[PDB]
Amino acid sequence: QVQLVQSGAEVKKTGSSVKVSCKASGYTFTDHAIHWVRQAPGQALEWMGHFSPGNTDIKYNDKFKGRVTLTVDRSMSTAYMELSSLRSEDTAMYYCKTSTFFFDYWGQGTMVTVSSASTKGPSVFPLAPSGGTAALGCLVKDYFPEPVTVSWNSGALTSGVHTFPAVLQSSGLYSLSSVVTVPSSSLGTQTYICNVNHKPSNTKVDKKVEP
Amino acid sequence: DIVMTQSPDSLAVSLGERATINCKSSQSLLNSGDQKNYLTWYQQKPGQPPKLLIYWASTRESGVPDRFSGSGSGTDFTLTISSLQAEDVAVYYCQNDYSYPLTFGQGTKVEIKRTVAAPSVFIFPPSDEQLKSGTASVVCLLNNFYPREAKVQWKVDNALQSGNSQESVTEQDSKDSTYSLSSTLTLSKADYEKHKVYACEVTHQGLSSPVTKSFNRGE
Repeated sequence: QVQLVQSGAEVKKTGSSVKVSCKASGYTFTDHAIHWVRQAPGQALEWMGHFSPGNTDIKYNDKFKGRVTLTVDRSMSTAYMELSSLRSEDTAMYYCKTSTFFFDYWGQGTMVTVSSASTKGPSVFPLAPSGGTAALGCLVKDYFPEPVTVSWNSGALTSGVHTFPAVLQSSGLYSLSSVVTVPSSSLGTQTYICNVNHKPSNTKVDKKVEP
Repeated sequence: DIVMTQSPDSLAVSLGERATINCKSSQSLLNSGDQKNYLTWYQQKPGQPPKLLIYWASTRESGVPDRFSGSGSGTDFTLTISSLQAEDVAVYYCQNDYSYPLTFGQGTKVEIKRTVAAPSVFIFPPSDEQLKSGTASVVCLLNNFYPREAKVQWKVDNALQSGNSQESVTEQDSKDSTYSLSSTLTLSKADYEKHKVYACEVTHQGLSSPVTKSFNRGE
C-alpha cells in the first residue's frame, strides 16, 4: 500500500521558517519524483517544485526559488520542504505527491498558519432555542489555530447538524457556530449538549444548551 | 510561464445532466515527440487532496468511470461530465504538464442545481455568559436553501449595519443540494446594551418578500 504521510500542522510567526516532511512508503523511493503543491484557504492549487530522489534533479517555481529548499533523506524515504521568511501568503495547505501523472498519490496535507496568535481553546456559548421545529446551537468563539471539531450528544445526534466553516476574526482568532434543528416537543425532555474539541490546545467542552 | 484559464468559474448542473468545463492554455501543450497534449485534469473535494481524472488530455485514469471525458488539443481543452452525480460535486482543475513551471487553472466549482428552496431563518441573542466579557455576538441562521445567493442585512433600532458582521456558508449538502449560512453581528457590550431592537432581514429568490427575524434585548 503506497502511502505519503506528512508532518503535523505548524504555526509560525511572520519572518520565521517551516520545514514540512513527507514520509514515503509502499514503493521504491527512487522510482518517482516528489512534487510539492500548496493551496491557500479557498484558493487554487499552486505548484512549488519537485525533487527526483534517484538522481537529485531539483526544480523550483521561480515564485518560490531562493525562499524554498527541497531536500530528501533517501535513507529514510523522506522528502522535505523548507520555506523561509514566512509571509501571510504562505498560510496554506502544503501537499507532497508522487510523479507528474503516472503514480497518483498525495500526502494528507500539512496546514501552515502564519500568525502571531497564541494557541487558545474556544469559549463556547449557547445559541438557545427561542412549524414544530426549533433551532439551537453553540457559538465556538476565539480559538487558535484551526481545527475544531463539534459533535452533538457525543455523536448520537447527527441529523440536521450544521457546523459552519470557521471565519478568521480581526483579532487573529477563529470563530464558528454549530447548529441543529430538533422537534419543539423534545425541548423539555431531551438534553442537547455540544461537544467542542480543540486538539491544538487539548481542550474539550461539553456545553448543555437549554431553552 | 503558461497561464491556464478555466471557464466558467462555477457551474450548477441538475442531477443526471451534463457538465462542461473549459480550460485554455496561453501556449500549446502539444508535444512534438509523441503528439500528446500534456494537459491533466484533477478533481478536488473540500479537505481532501486532489485526485487524478484524465491525463494526456483524453486518457482516463484507472478507476475513473467513462462519464468523465477529456477532449481538445493545443490550447483549448474540455472536461465533460455526463450524467452528473452528487459525488461529482467538487472543484475541477486543469494543469499544464508540458513545461515548467507546472501551472494550474484557477478551478471550476461544480454544484448540483435543484429547484429553488427558501431558507428557514432563526435569530439568536447573545448569551448572558458572553455579555460578561465585554463583547456580544448576535447570530442569524439561514437553513437549507438553494441557490446559495442571499442577502442578509442587520438592523439595530432600524439602523442598517455595515462592517460589523461576518458570514459563513456550508458546502452543499450531498443528499438535498442545499446550503445553510450564518451571519454573526459582533458588538461591544456597551453598544448592545444601548440599543433595543435587533433584526436580521433575509432576501432570497425563494422568498416572495424578505423575511425578518427580530428580538428585543432583555425579553
